[PDB]
Amino acid sequence: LSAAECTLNECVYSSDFGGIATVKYSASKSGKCAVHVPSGTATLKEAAV
Amino acid sequence: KAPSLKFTAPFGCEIYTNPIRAENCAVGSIPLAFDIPDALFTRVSETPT
Repeated sequence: LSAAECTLNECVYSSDFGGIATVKYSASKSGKCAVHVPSGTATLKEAAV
Repeated sequence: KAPSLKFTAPFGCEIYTNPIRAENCAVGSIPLAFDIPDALFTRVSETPT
């Protein structure tokens, strides 16, 4: 990627996956790869987008 | 016969007959209690923003 920006649409600290973050990116190649959070701050739903 | 309560009533009431009742007396205020179930609360991202 290059020049990617993350905004939080929904944010509710519920027990399920209750938060929506829409990452506005600009990619050189169009292909799937993996997202991850290193901390224990958030737990992502899917492994790749 | 001093005139009826239809013409002399304070706050602009409207006295009627077959049940003895007054109408539309603009006085006081009605409080309200809403016990709303949790199903009606739609999430944020299902509405425009």
